[PDB]
Amino acid sequence: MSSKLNETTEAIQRELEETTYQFKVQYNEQPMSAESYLAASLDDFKHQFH
Amino acid sequence: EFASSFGRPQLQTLLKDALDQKVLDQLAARYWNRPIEDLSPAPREPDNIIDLPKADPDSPYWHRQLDTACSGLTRLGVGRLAATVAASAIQQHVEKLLDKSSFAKHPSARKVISDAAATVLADRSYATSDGIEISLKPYKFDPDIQPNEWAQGREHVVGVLQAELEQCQAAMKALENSVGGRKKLKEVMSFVDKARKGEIIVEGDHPSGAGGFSAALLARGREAVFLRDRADILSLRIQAAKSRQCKTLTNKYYCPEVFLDAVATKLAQTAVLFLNVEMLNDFYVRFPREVEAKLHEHMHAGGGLEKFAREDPKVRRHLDLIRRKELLETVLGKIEELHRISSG
Amino acid sequence: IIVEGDHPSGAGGFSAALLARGREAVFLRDRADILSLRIQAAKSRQCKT
Repeated sequence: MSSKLNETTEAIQRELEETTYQFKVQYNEQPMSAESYLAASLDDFKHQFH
Repeated sequence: EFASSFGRPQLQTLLKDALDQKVLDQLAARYWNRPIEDLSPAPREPDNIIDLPKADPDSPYWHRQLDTACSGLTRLGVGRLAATVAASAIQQHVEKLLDKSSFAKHPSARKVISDAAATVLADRSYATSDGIEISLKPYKFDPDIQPNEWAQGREHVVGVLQAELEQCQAAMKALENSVGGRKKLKEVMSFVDKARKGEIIVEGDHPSGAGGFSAALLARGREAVFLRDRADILSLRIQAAKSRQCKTLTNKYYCPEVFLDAVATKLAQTAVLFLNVEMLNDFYVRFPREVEAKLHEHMHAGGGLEKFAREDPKVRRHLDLIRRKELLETVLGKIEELHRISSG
Repeated sequence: IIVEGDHPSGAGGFSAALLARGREAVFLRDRADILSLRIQAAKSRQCKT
């Protein structure tokens, strides 16, 4: 485990970078949460209803 | 001289070339026909491109198609494609210039210069990519198209598209001639058509002989049916792009070709501006220094100056000849001086 | 002319069933000729003794 530990640490830092890169190119880093989506769709609907 | 040639427009047409084939791939995978792999009936799609001109203006299919096509185009690795395409272009020019330069021989020095270019581009590669994506962030949300841009897209699409057609039509005709009669190729095509309809079933994943045709002939047949459908669609889509309906920018959903090509030329120029700055000037300024420093270190540290001299045969002798004549001369000097220090 | 036999139904510019009907016809031809030559010979003068 410990021997693999450092090479694993480096690969992990990389896959964290690439995960960031697609989070940048396809989503523009827009953070999302379940309660947020729910709050906004609710409000678009309550606008509609207004 | 080379750097005085390159500048920025060459990058412009470099980027626009890859982006062009991206458009074709996107446009093909969203509008045209999919290839024929087996001899089974294909399930009948409701919407077809032949009826694209005379379609309800507010069609959720054709809308979803052009919208997913464009966002699929823009949410691509344009930053990293501009970065690699420019990298391979600069490094390829340097290797040529090297091939014609006096470093044709001396492959270690030459490798020193090539690797210097490569390490410069590879050090600068990240900032250029990510920079280009960030500068493209506004154009990913609204690549708004001006009527002039729409015109430039229109003149391109006709060229690009007929280019796709000529390669198509030649290879159909090359097929007929290679299989035999035009009528015999019409025969396997009637048979593949029959099999693609209900008229006949074959039930084979790899059919060796059906209706008296070989496994080679069934492959030539499907090939023929794919070429025919995509040939007709392409001409139609060229007549679409030359129509009065596509001259204006208002039928954007009715002219996916012109529009996708407009977005491709725009994203090309704005990414190109950044590209030239971040990366090209970086080369022109880091390259000569890196070249000199790695050459010097390589010569003085590894002693490859001496091997650089030993490498060419003509200079191996020139330096050998000079050193021998020098040694004899100095010898005769020591003899005559010895007579001088001692009279007899 | 030579061909391989992953697909013995369809060869040449001749159809699957035409090939089939041709092979039967050739066998028929050969066996008929031999049978008739052998009847004309069984009735020949040289078979009398």
